[PDB]
Amino acid sequence: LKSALGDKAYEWNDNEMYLFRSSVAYAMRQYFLKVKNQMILFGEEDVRVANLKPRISFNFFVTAPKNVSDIIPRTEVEKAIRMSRSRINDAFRLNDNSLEFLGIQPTLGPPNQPPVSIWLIVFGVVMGVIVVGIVILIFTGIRDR
Amino acid sequence: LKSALGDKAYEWNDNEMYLFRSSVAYAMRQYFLKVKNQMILFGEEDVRVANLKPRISFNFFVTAPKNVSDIIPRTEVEKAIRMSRSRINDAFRLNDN
Amino acid sequence: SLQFVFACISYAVGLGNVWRFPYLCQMYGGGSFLVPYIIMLIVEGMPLLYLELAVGQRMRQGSIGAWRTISPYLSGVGVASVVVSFFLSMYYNVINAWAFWYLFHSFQDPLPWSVCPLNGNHTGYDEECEKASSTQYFWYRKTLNISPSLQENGGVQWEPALCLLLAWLVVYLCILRGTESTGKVVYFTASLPYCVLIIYLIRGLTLHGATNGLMYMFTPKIEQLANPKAWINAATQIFFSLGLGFGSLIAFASYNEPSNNCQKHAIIVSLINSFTSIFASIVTFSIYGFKATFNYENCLKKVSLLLTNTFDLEDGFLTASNLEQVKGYLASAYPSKYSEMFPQIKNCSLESELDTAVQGTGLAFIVYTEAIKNMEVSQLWSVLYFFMLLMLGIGSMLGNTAAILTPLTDSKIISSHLPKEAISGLVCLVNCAIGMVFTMEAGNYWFDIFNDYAATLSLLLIVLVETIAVCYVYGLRRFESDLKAMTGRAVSWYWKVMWAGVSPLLIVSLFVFYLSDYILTGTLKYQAWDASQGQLVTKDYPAYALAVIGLLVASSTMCIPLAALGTFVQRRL
Amino acid sequence: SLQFVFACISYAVGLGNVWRFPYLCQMYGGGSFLVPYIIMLIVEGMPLLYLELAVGQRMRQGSIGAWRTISPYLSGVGVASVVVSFFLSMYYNVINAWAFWYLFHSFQDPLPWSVCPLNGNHTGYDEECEKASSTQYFWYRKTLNISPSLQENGGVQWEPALCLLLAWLVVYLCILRGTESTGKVVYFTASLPYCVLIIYLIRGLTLHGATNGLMYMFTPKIEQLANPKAWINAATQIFFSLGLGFGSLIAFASYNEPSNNCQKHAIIVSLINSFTSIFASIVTFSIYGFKATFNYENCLKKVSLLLTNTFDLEDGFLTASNLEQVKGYLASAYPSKYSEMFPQIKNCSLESELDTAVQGTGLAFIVYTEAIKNMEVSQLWSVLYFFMLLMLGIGSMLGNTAAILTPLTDSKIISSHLPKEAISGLVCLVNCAIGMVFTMEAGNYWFDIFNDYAATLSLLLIVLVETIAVCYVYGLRRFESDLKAMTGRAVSWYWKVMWAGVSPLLIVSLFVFYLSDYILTGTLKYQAWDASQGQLVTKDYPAYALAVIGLLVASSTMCIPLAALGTFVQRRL
Ligand SMILES: CCCCCCCCCCCCCCCCCC(=O)OC[C@H](COP(=O)(O)O)OC(=O)CCCCCCCCCCCCCCCCC
Ligand SMILES: CCCCCCCCCCCCCCCCCC(=O)OC[C@H](COP(=O)(O)O)OC(=O)CCCCCCCCCCCCCCCCC
Ligand SMILES: CCCCCCCCCCCCCCCCCC(=O)OC[C@H](COP(=O)(O)O)OC(=O)CCCCCCCCCCCCCCCCC
Ligand SMILES: CCCCCCCCCCCCCCCCCC(=O)OC[C@H](COP(=O)(O)O)OC(=O)CCCCCCCCCCCCCCCCC
Ligand SMILES: CCCCCCCCCCCCCCCCCC(=O)OC[C@H](COP(=O)(O)O)OC(=O)CCCCCCCCCCCCCCCCC
Ligand SMILES: CCCCCCCCCCCCCCCCCC(=O)OC[C@H](COP(=O)(O)O)OC(=O)CCCCCCCCCCCCCCCCC
Ligand SMILES: *[C@@H]1O[C@H](CO)[C@@H](O[C@@H]2O[C@H](CO)[C@@H](O)[C@H](O)[C@H]2NC(C)=O)[C@H](O)[C@H]1NC(C)=O
Ligand SMILES: *[C@@H]1O[C@H](CO)[C@@H](O[C@@H]2O[C@H](CO)[C@@H](O)[C@H](O)[C@H]2NC(C)=O)[C@H](O)[C@H]1NC(C)=O
Ligand SMILES: *[C@@H]1O[C@H](CO)[C@@H](O[C@@H]2O[C@H](CO)[C@@H](O)[C@H](O)[C@H]2NC(C)=O)[C@H](O)[C@H]1NC(C)=O
Ligand SMILES: *[C@@H]1O[C@H](CO)[C@@H](O[C@@H]2O[C@H](CO)[C@@H](O)[C@H](O)[C@H]2NC(C)=O)[C@H](O)[C@H]1NC(C)=O
Ligand SMILES: *[C@@H]1O[C@H](CO)[C@@H](O)[C@H](O)[C@H]1NC(C)=O
Ligand SMILES: *[C@@H]1O[C@H](CO)[C@@H](O)[C@H](O)[C@H]1NC(C)=O
Ligand SMILES: *[C@@H]1O[C@H](CO)[C@@H](O)[C@H](O)[C@H]1NC(C)=O
Ligand SMILES: *[C@@H]1O[C@H](CO)[C@@H](O)[C@H](O)[C@H]1NC(C)=O
Repeated sequence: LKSALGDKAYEWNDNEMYLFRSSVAYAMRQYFLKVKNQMILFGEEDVRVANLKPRISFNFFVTAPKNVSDIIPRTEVEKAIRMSRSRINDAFRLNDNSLEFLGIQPTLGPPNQPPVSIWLIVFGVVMGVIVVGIVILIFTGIRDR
Repeated sequence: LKSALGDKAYEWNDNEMYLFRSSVAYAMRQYFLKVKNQMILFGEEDVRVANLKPRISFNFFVTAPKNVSDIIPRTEVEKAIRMSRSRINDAFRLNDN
Repeated sequence: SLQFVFACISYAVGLGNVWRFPYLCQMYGGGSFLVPYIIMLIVEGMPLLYLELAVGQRMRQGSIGAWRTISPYLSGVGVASVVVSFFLSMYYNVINAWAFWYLFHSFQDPLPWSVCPLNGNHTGYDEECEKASSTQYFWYRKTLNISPSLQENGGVQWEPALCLLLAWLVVYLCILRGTESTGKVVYFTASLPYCVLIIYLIRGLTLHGATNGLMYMFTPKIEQLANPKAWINAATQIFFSLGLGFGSLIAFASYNEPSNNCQKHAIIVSLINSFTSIFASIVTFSIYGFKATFNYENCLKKVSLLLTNTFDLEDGFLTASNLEQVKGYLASAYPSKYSEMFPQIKNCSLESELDTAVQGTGLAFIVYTEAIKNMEVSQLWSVLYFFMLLMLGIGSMLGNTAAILTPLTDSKIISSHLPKEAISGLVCLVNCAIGMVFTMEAGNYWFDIFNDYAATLSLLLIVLVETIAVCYVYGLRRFESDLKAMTGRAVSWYWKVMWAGVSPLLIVSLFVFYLSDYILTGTLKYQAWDASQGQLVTKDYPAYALAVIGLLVASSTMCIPLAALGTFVQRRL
Repeated sequence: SLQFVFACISYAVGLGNVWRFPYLCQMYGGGSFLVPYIIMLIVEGMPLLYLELAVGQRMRQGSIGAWRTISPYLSGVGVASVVVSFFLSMYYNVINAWAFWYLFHSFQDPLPWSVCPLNGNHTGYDEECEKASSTQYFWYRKTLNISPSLQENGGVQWEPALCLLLAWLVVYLCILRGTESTGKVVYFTASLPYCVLIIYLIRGLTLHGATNGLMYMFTPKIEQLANPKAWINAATQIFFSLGLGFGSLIAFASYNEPSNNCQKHAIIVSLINSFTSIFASIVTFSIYGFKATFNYENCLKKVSLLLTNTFDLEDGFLTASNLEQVKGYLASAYPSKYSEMFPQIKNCSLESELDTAVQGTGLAFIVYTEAIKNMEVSQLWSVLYFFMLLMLGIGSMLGNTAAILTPLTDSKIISSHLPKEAISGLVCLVNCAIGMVFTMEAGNYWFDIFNDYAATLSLLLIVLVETIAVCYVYGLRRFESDLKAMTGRAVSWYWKVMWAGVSPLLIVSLFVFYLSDYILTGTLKYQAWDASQGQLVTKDYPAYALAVIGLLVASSTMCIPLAALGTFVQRRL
């Protein structure tokens, strides 16, 4: 929190953990609706949290709604989190560097718009005016001799 | 949604209503912790919703955790919402208009 | 009529003053190199220029013609002075080439050196661009693509080749359109550099941690003042920046200056040279101290993050000061985890980093491009600064080319077949075709090989020959009387002693101590880029290295005894 | 030697061309006012200026002196022409005052007219600032604080009073430092307006919905072309913009122009006046069409929101087109709710809104300030445009002041005691002290009272007297012969007919039809601000209104028959 919000951060009590569990449950609902085409009613009490630390850090895992022995595999939770990460960030005002899901990395940042490597056309027009000046000058020189 | 997000808006299914009820429950928890100095465990099933429309619009009200006949007065819900409005906005990418 | 002084500054300002001086200053601690500069300037900078301007007004003849009329022993100093500037021009033009390149690469958003590339995984930046900064990578890879060793000659690269071609072409155009470029325009070309330097000083002085740069540049640290290498290097930087030895100055006051005073003029020009050097070397070092302190804070924050991540600690707990305290408190905490990570703890300090952060012959480029990305608008300041630098370069370039176009055209045997345009084209042609070598992959190695030695040794020999000749072959009292007759003034004993007394002794003592400390250590190690790590390691020279410097220094200053021998044989028939 | 034409433009461009013309054009539909302007200009704009410049070169004497030497019946036209410009200057200076004010109020961020104030509850904006736009409120309240009626005289306001004081002071300074401000500087002062107008045209032409403005300004709508009020107003705008009648032009070509051609010069100046008017009236109306269409879209979106809120509808369902369809489909839906809200449905259309959106005498101010808030940088364009306007104003101002400083100082009786600086101070003093009235709360009412009538009626009488006199009291053939003798050219019958044939008839026919349609309706209603609603209602004049216009027109043009009577009594003794 200190990194992102600077001298404006909220303190992290247990209501923030409640909101975090709710966000993850929503993220799971959406994934199971838009991909598996099912409709499962995850709640904030199907997100189990462990090892809460002060440096802000913990483990969690998601189980089926009422079948406590049933655990959603890690891969599908990662998939479901990639899909809605930009929303969980916004819920807490974090920016994907102050909220790390260890093992999940964002990789959509590709910049590219050189049409022709436009430096070359400027070099070319300058070389052209150079050679035209050169030819005009050798013209005027050899002629008037 | 169309006003705010333009040609980028998400559709509003029932998971959005789940997230909204969760946000309001969090907003109530915070108010009762930082002012009344109590600690009450509101849930997403203590926010009752009614009259859901397509133009996006509904009524809601909050009850005590398990005493269904107990309704938090309107004034205190307004107070609790003033306190955390800037967060509920951010949860949905809306801007107070 | 202020035009005379601005013309004088035009004569004065070159590129060994704005580009070579900062690099050479940084190379030897700065503060422990600045004071020697002032010393050698006060003690042999002024009087040698006085003597040269005086004899130039006296003889009113060409470089070779003057020393021909002075004495028979003095036939080869002119041709040596010519071949020196001839060799200079080649490796001098690639700087204008690079300025052109950086200018062409600035018509964009964002600037190419401002952002690092991506890896194949598209997850993080290219680590090659992270070891080095966002600029150093662009310098050693994009525009240079240098090889980590000298043994890797490699094939010719073509983008800098093409840019150097355009540079030579515009040189040819500027020379072909008359032997003048000043007159009612001197104000503009003389005020542009100072103006942009003031703007960049204002910029680089409102940058955090800038005070460290000046503090480091000014403090004298007395450990390398006892190294004569800094001494000879400063002496040479002064000699090369003042255009002496090249013969352009002995030829400039030949068809000019009927009976005006040379003392005042030379004093103004030397003072202005020194002021330009010392001023232009303050903006760069303010910005360089900024870069150093930024790199230091980044190292500190990275290690603090590693610490707060590995064990566990509230974020924002290890900021800048309590670290050491924490570093202690975590030793007794659980050393079974602390010792097992200790070899990863980075150990970085401010002065050790500030010592070597951007050092190298491309210093000015890497620091200025780093300062331009920090501006408000980028393309504007970029093209402005690079246009300034390119204009100064081309001015110094045409100035150098005059001193070689003139003394080859006056001889009536060579200029019987072809006019001047033809031979000018031929010389530009051979100059480009030989300077192509620096375009090679390991060309910067050849560049740093050429620069220091070809600018130092030959010039230092020619100047001492000139002084000892003019003093103890013509007679001091004779020239004193000649000046008293031509101008109606008596020289002070100030110059009477300094023309043969001190400088002839000091320069050769320094040369002997330089050549003596060369054998106290052995051979030399130059530099290397180590792309895998991103710093400047100190690889050793190859075999043919010594041989090529030997032929360079020989071919550059083994021509005076050859004229002494030719005089011997031409007196026997 | 292009200086002559730029001097001519300097003579030409005033503020009735850049400020009064757009307002008067908008006042009468624009397209249905533009064509009458061209008509009256072609038919009586050129030849009257030709005749005036010709007789000015002929007599080469003062305004009063010329008409004194011409005929005895013609003694009072000069003094009438003087008092006309005298009355003009007072209400003319407040425009420069307002320009100064807006300039001073532009050194900020953001600009004060760009944001509306808050209410006491701090919940929503002040509704007074919402009925009117963010600019109209600032115009009618901040810098004017006008009263909704004329009967509310009220107390003197002091900020515009102070600004008008500074305006008069700078007038005094410009007049006191010589009777000239041009010469090697005419280029700058003549090119500034055009340049800024081109910039603002480029701006206001890349604004959405701008085409509607030009489309409305150009289309002739033949319903008010049958109203002679637009006719007389256009005729007067031409007369007042061309400086005729004031005597400044009959005095300008008096101590100048020995035997050069007046036809070509006057043709250039009149064409340039018309071109300046028609061009400067295109940028404003492009921007005004932009403002109109924006207001229309806002009305539409507001009613669509009310609709989608009251019943219920998916957002974004009522955008711009299907509304009517929806408007139908919601009629059969549940009229027990639809009829009970129908009286709230706003009914707004584009052309009805575009008719009256910014109309009023402050049109230029309200539209330009609305265009400046839409720029990229604000203070820059603001101060630039207002400096342009203020400079044009002060130029026209000194031009007007010349035509009154000259004819009062030549008489040897009045200029015996005091020099020119004294009487200049006295006239500036009385002018400020009388123009303070417009600073009052309901001062703009006095302003619009003065402007049209004092610029129209007296001038229209003096010009007709001048023409009928010069033609049928001196003899057309006599002056034709005089010109043939002085310049060696024969006038064309083109001017021979137009100097007495057509214009004397047309002007009086238009005047008679104007004074006849005045009795077909009765008394007139001027304007009113209705702050409670924010539009322009049409309150009626008070009692003393007619009386004060009566004394204005009397005192302005009842002096020619008085000189005719003085001639009668001075022939009896
Ligand atoms: C990039 C390299 C730059 C090269 C530029 C160097 C250009 C000049 C190179 C020569 C300078 C060294 C001087 C050596 C003395 C010349 C040798 C000699 O005289 O031969 C003896 C020669 C006899 O020598 P022998 O072969 O031993 O018998 O004497 C003659 O009879 C030659 C007849 C003279 C013909 C007149 C030609 C006029 C052109 C001379 C001007 C050239 C000097 C340029 C100086 C400019 C100042 C005005
Ligand atoms: C960026 C680096 C590159 C920059 C650009 C560099 C390129 C410039 C190089 C220019 C080289 C050619 C210069 C052209 C000069 C003008 C051409 C012209 O006017 O030609 C007229 C003309 C050209 O031919 P045309 O098409 O018939 O006009 O030539 C003649 O007709 C004159 C007759 C020539 C007589 C030949 C005999 C001369 C030698 C006598 C025996 C001695 C042999 C030794 C030769 C000495 C050589 C060292
Ligand atoms: C800070 C930037 C430069 C500051 C200087 C501003 C410009 C100075 C203008 C030069 C004054 C000369 C005006 C014209 C008169 C010509 C002078 C003249 O006649 O000389 C013969 C003059 C004649 O004396 P004589 O021996 O009696 O014949 O020679 C002298 O005696 C003067 C010796 C002074 C030596 C130069 C000054 C400094 C030497 C002491 C050590 C300097 C430490 C270096 C550290 C500097 C830190 C920045
Ligand atoms: C923006 C609007 C306001 C702009 C600024 C406007 C302010 C400018 C107004 C200036 C008014 C005063 C101008 C000063 C002119 C120079 C002053 C000066 O040189 O004084 C020397 C001087 C001033 O007094 P001092 O302190 O002794 O120098 O006056 C004299 O000593 C000369 C003796 C005067 C003789 C008086 C008799 C004249 C009249 C004879 C009988 C006829 C009476 C009729 C009077 C005619 C009046 C209409
Ligand atoms: C803001 C208002 C602006 C006011 C500016 C108006 C300035 C001029 C107002 C007078 C113009 C109307 C002309 C009326 C004819 C004058 C009456 C008359 O002559 O009295 C008869 C008068 C006899 O009239 P009685 O009283 O009926 O016997 O004849 C005389 O004997 C008077 C002796 C003449 C003294 C010479 C004074 C020289 C100054 C005259 C110049 C003034 C005219 C300015 C024109 C400039 C052109 C060079
Ligand atoms: C678009 C901006 C303005 C365009 C014009 C560009 C500049 C034009 C330069 C003027 C040409 C004159 C050069 C010098 C010769 C002097 C002229 C001359 O001798 O005149 C006596 C000339 C002598 O003829 P006479 O009767 O044989 O003696 O009088 C004429 O006959 C010419 C009559 C032409 C009338 C003016 C042109 C327009 C009239 C027709 C209706 C116009 C519709 C208005 C709509 C306009 C829309 C924009
Ligand atoms: C709860 O989930 C577990 C696994 O997530 C289910 O266990 C499966 O049960 C079926 C038959 O009941 C077996 O064929 C599978 O082999 C079991 N899986 C595993 C991994 O053991 C269990 O049935 C679920 N319980 C309920 C009530 O749904
Ligand atoms: C549930 O809430 C209601 C009111 O919110 C409680 O009703 C109160 O009960 C006490 C005694 O039980 C009475 O004295 C009050 O008058 C009641 N209030 C009202 C408004 O009727 C009820 O007790 C709560 N039930 C539980 C189990 O907590
Ligand atoms: C940074 O400083 C620490 C502390 O001085 C260095 O750790 C010492 O490293 C030397 C090896 O050069 C060992 O002989 C010492 O025993 C180490 N100190 C302790 C307390 O064990 C560390 O090596 C330095 N950083 C680097 C990169 O060498
Ligand atoms: C906008 O248009 C509507 C439709 O024409 C107007 O409603 C009519 O108003 C007149 C009164 O001027 C009634 O006589 C008609 O009966 C109304 N139409 C219907 C269908 O009932 C409406 O008045 C207009 N807007 C305003 C502000 O008057
Ligand atoms: C990610 O990129 C790195 C590039 O260093 C590559 O070595 C690695 O195999 C990549 N990982 C995957 C899963 O492709
Ligand atoms: C640094 O550590 C000390 C030791 O407890 C502590 O008092 C101080 O507040 C810490 N500073 C920061 C910025 O965490
Ligand atoms: C809110 O402000 C309005 C201003 O129009 C005022 O009339 C109203 O009384 C205010 N409401 C409260 C609760 O103060
Ligand atoms: C407008 O209404 C029509 C009628 O159903 C509908 O077809 C159209 O999509 C609507 N347009 C918008 C933008 O809502």
